[PDB]
Amino acid sequence: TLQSSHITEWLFTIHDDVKKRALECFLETAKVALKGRNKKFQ
Amino acid sequence: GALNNAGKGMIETNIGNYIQQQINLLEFIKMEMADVAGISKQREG
Repeated sequence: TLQSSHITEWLFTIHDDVKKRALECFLETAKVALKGRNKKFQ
Repeated sequence: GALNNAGKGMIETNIGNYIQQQINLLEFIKMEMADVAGISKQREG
């Protein structure tokens, strides 16, 4: 079962890079909503 | 007396044996291909 999860692990390696670069990009989106007089971020 | 008897004839081709001949050959090559890469069925699981 450890080497049947390898045939699908090519699909998970590229997926976790989209989850890495969408959370980086969301982090620069949160960085610019700070200077927008939003009183949530306090 | 064949017009009152002799059963009813079947137009039967034995392609079910010919379908098994190719399927037994498709299993053989997929095994043979697995050996030449060194990636067995136990390697894929």
